[PDB]
Amino acid sequence: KVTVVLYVNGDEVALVHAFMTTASLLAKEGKLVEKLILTSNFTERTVRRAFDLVRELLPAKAEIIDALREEAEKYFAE
Repeated sequence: KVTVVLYVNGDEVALVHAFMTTASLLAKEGKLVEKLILTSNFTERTVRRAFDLVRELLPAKAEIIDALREEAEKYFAE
């Protein structure tokens, strides 16, 4: 169980690409994240909507994407 700090430049595209590469990287190592810290220029809403597209475009990792999305919502809940 790991706590991940993620920085993503750019816009919603870079955040969507970074979530896929993260979820696929976590799936290979079998490592699970207990807390996600997201540092970037996007609102809480754009982060949630990004996560939705990650689940749609990468359904084989949808279980990891949903777990990371809850932690991002809980992180942005401060």
